[PDB]
Amino acid sequence: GVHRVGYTHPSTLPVPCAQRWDLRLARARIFQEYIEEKAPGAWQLEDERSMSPEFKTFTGYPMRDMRPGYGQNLPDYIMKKRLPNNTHYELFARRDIPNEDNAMYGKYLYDMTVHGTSLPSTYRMHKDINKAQRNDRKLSGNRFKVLCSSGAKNPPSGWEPIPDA
Amino acid sequence: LKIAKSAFGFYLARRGQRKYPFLRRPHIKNTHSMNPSAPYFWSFMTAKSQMAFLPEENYITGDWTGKFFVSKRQVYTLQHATSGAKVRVKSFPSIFEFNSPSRWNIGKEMNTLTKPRMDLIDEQMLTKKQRLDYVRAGLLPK
Amino acid sequence: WAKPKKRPKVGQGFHEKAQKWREEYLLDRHRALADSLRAYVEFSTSKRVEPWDARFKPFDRIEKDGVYVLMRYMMEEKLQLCNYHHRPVKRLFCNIGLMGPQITTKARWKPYRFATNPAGTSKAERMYQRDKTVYTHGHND
Amino acid sequence: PAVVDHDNITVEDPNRVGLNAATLDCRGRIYRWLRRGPFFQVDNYFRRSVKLNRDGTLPTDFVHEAPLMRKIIRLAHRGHLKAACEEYRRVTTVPPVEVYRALTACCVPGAKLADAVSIFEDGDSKLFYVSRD
Amino acid sequence: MRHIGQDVPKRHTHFVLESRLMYEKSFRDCWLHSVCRAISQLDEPLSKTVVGTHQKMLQRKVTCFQYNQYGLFKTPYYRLANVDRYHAVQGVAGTREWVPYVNVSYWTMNKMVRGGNLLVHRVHYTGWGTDSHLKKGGWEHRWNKVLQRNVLQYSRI
Amino acid sequence: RRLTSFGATPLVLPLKTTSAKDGERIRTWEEAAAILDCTVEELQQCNGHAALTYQKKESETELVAPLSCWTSTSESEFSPVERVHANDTLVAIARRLQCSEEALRAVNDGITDVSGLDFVRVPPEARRPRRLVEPQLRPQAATDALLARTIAEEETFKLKSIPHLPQNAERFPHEYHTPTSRFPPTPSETPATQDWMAYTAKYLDKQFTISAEPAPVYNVNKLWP
RNA sequence: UUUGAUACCAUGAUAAGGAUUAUAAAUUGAAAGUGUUAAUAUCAUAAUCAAAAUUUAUUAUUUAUAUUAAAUAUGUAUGUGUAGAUA
Ligand SMILES: [Mg+2]
Ligand SMILES: [Mg+2]
Repeated sequence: GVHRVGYTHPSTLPVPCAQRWDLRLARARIFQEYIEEKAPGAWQLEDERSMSPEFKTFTGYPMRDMRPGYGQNLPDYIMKKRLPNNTHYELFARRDIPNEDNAMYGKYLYDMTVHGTSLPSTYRMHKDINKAQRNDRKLSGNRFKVLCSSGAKNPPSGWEPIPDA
Repeated sequence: LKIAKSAFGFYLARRGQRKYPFLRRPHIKNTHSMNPSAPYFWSFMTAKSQMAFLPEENYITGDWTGKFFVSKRQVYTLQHATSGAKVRVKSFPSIFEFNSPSRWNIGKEMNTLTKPRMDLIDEQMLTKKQRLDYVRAGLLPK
Repeated sequence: WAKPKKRPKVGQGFHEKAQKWREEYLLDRHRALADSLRAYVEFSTSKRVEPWDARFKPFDRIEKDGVYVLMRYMMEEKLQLCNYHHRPVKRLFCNIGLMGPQITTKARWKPYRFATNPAGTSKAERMYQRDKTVYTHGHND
Repeated sequence: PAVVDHDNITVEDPNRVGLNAATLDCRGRIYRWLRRGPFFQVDNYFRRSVKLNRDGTLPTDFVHEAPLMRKIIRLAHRGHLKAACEEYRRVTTVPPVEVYRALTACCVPGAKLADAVSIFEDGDSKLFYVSRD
Repeated sequence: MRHIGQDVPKRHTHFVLESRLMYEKSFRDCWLHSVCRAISQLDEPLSKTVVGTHQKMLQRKVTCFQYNQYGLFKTPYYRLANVDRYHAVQGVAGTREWVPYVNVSYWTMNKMVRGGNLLVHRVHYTGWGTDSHLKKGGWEHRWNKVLQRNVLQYSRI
Repeated sequence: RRLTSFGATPLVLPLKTTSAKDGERIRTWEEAAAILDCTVEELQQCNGHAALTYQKKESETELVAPLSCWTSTSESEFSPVERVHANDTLVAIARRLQCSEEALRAVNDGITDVSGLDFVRVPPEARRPRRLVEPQLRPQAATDALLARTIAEEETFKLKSIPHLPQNAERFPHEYHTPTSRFPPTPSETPATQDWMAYTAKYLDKQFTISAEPAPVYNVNKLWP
């Protein structure tokens, strides 16, 4: 039925008694509770699937609310929502990275403490060793590529590269 | 991919015609974004509420030198028509300009004013094979 | 997995063609929109065939008895105000209450596309004779 | 050494203090950032400002925070313990001894001991022992 | 740079690092973003104390503030790319080409499981598994039970 | 009877005869800030009008003190008056407020039967009074201290109202859905509809004697739970 | 004072694909290899953080009582369940 919800103030009753709505406002002050003013009275729908022992999927709690339009957009959804801080997302952010040991310590630090020195990555070492091997037979299939070119283009006052044949 | 239309042609596999979960396809290609509806005109591919504010992209947020094109989720405003200033949008091949201003555009996003897939086809971006396949489907004359 | 062939270059003067084509596709779309709004509203405003399926009850009954009596004397004005559009018609029948639970349960209504025909429709072919130049989603005459 | 200006932050970032993801030499920086301890941001912010002066004086007297400390003291003298504690929250810098005096003095007449104690312990051995008086 | 003295065999592995920073930016911006959203879109009065013209005004003030924040990370998580920390292979999450608890792509999961590197247990390829919960209602049910022990067993205060 | 900090009644500083600085009117900011024992910037936060017009407070009539300067009295804090229940006796009321009954009479003019009264005046002698307003509530001065700049701009730009909806909006029911709105929509009410007797009385048969079906004096919760 | 995994030649490795070890206390999925992985380098920064451009063998869509509300989400093909060929 379409009716006006109504409230009888206890001073007006022929016995004073504590009205359930009044109690509800108490409960809302204590655990601070948003009272949705536009909540339609007609829409009480339990989630049948999870709340009835008749379905194999029965958790005892209302897993989803059955409201078709409801979306991450709405201020109401935003107000009760778990922020991503310190969830698994953070755990992924930190522990899943390309070389897993760089999660535990600075490579240079480790290398310098354990070995006497910084060590190149395995890949780099491969390219290094290969250059040494193939520079020993053929020469001049090569190129000279640096980060900063000035050191080669104007070399120091000394520096007379040994002629090759 | 078979043909590389961008860099990603090299990195990505098609995996045949593969199914993705509902409304998550890796690449957002909105072919439907201009899809005429008189009765749904104000609800389709627009803001879910008319009390929402216009997006970020209708405003100059910081100190700018200038822009090349404005974003396509920008919404066409009476000033877009009236002011007589360049309004560009990035579409393909290059850019679409709103040159001929109309009030009928107002209040919709430029997504909706720019036809993504044109009925027009360049024969010169097509291989002879591809042109054949476009003649089979009854698109290109031959 | 074969190395992807390179895409040929774009075209010469195709940037102009694409600009022009989209430009006047939009200009055309303005009139297509104007016209389909005109159509949509003309449809909302004009009368429709009766929404209920007369082959079932309580509708089959002779037009001088039962539901038709209930309509001629109590509901007529309202049924005409809403132009026999099937949604408000069905709602009015719910609110008249003198039928009550039956509207959805015992009574049958015509399918969507048939119920949308203009009043006076004689042959079924009419569904297919409406204008296709206009974007109303079958809400046009 | 990197230093962040909170007044001058620009998109250009002239001092280049931000953590740029793709620049030359970035990688070890990114890795360092991902290894940082649970309070890193907070601790660094707090220790690079707020430190005992070379004279043995407390950092306690700052021009921009002074009226706030005054307000706290004032509030505590009129016996508003909650309002005072609520202003104590918004203090960026170490509060002067006078604040702690006022605040505990306010705790006395209502017998609040737990509160007097947490006040004291807050100002002491966290904030440089301003509270030990 | 410019492929001079590159340390890793795949250059794109670096993208994975970039991704991490994205999540970091989100942690830095989520609370802020969402508050500004909620206060902006609220049609009902904000409160007893803030109503009417003050509320309208404050709403616009806030969304103006939120638009001004350059670099604030608003991108929804399902639109971020998933890329392997090992071979930098990518996969769509929620698809059989991405494996969620190790967060590696199918390709790497396969490689790592077959040469023993991951410790898993093989179960018949066709069923639901050894697990009770999955055996009952499949993926959705197990999803639910996880919600139940993360949240619902608490009566919050 | 202990008082809560900053009672809900605002301290007002009138201009009046002021200090010996004038003996006529108070004028400068730092002056009133010395009087009320607060920062001048707080004093300015609270008063938007007197801060925008000028700093010499040219023509403006008063100042409002910052919330931290307000003093509560038992008078402003506790309700002077008490509601009377249907069943009430002077004995009952006295027990409720902890008064002695004679003291309750005294302020109420020796009244004996309370049946014709909505409110009985409460003696200052009362142990349990009611507080005028919920104490854990936040005073409005605080929330307005949060918004100070906005409240000054409201006056500068002369903003009476900012319309949330377009002019004709109620005419189109499915078009303007704010994102707080919920389905199914509620129909507007109708006068006699709640039960068959009321309806019959108003619409069908109009000499029907029973205008509504008997209404339990206690509250009936129609949506329940 | 250095030069390869790059847009580029630059070895390895896991897929799919039923054809005769049968009933009892018992599984209807196989090794012969399907982009991403370890010694051949000697043209080039091409990588997603949104809102984007159909030619690709390798894909089970909702078919006539009631039909667009939250991330933006598909305007098109009614034609005698009707060729050939296929699963
Ligand atoms: Mg192979
Ligand atoms: Mg990059």
